[PDB]
Amino acid sequence: FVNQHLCGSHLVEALYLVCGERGFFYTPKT
Amino acid sequence: FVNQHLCGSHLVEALYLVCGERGFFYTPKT
Amino acid sequence: FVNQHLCGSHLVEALYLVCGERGFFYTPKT
Amino acid sequence: FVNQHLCGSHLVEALYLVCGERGFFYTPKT
Amino acid sequence: FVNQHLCGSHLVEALYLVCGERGFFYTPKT
Amino acid sequence: FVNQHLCGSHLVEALYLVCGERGFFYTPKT
Amino acid sequence: GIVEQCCTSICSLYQLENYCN
Amino acid sequence: GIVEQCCTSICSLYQLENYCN
Amino acid sequence: GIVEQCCTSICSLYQLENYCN
Amino acid sequence: GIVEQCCTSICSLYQLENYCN
Amino acid sequence: GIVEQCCTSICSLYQLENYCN
Amino acid sequence: GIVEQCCTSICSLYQLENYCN
Ligand SMILES: [Cl-]
Ligand SMILES: [Cl-]
Ligand SMILES: [Zn+2]
Ligand SMILES: [Zn+2]
Repeated sequence: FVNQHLCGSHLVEALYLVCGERGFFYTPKT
Repeated sequence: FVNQHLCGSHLVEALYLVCGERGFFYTPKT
Repeated sequence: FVNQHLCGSHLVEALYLVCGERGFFYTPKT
Repeated sequence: FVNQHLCGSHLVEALYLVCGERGFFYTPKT
Repeated sequence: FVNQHLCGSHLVEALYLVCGERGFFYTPKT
Repeated sequence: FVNQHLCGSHLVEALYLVCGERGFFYTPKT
Repeated sequence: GIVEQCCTSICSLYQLENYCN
Repeated sequence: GIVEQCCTSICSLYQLENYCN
Repeated sequence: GIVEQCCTSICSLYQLENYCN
Repeated sequence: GIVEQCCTSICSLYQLENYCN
Repeated sequence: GIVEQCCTSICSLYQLENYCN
Repeated sequence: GIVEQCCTSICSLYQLENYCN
């Protein structure tokens, strides 16, 4: 696989991709 | 706003738009 | 909800989200 | 170009790409 | 990573994320 | 149609749009 | 209309072009 | 849950808002 | 226009509704 | 092929990786 | 390449077809 | 956070998994 800049909606779409059924949290404030 | 029919990654996009800087958690069943 | 920068295709995807069945116009020239 | 099968937000994306700076109107039935 | 259910443009997005700078080829049947 | 800047995932989504069943290659290294 | 046509059947980019401003 | 509801039926942006941090 | 309102400067989902039909 | 497999069944990111240049 | 053609500098949908198989 | 990790600086798909539940 690769390392890339994933931002905004693309970041959460990548999280969706990677995590899928596990689910995920997107917490930009940290 | 209108009701939404959102599957897969479209739900994540919608959560992203709705939550902005707050972020969100995505938690499918199973 | 939040305020964010929505640009390009993301802008129209947000319009789709918000307006849905109502439809919308995307008129970047104004 | 090829014919398209476009539902939901994919149609909006396609309209966005097709129309560019002209923008477009999205007008579903009902 | 989780298994994926990817149709249409979602497969292309997934290929894009997976392949990064390598790029990829998209070759549907027929 | 128009000329626009198509980048990243948007570029490959546009390729998908234009090429569809033909398929395409996305080869950013050239 | 186009929104339905593109979903329940198929549509061309040329038909889509009609919807540009 | 919301992920299923939004897919197999419909959901509002207001219901979605519940899932923000 | 919308691009100035949303893209160039932040807008809300309510302000987005300004562009619904 | 992969395009169909990923749609009509499931596919892994590892199978997708095969399609990178 | 495509990135130079489209991303860095504007391209048309026709120029995009250059990258179809 | 994730934005720093991925958006501001490059991250891998493995590092993305850090944010799965
Ligand atoms: Cl972007
Ligand atoms: Cl879909
Ligand atoms: Zn984008
Ligand atoms: Zn979709």
